[PDB]
Amino acid sequence: AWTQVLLPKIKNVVHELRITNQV
Amino acid sequence: ENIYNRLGEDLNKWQALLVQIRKARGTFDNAETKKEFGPVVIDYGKVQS
Repeated sequence: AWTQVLLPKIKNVVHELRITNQV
Repeated sequence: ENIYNRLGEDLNKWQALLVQIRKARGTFDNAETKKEFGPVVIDYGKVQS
């Protein structure tokens, strides 16, 4: 059930794109 | 031109202020948009870009 949920409570993972010293 | 004349032929040409400028990138160029302090919030929103 967890696997098909990936594809059962799942935490939402989030990550960002930023820029620094122009990179 | 004033800077170039003032620091004519430094360590090589400047080599010094080009180091402290990167530190002067502080208070700046960060994900933070407004500096808080106590109940006074100073927001540098219009200038950040």
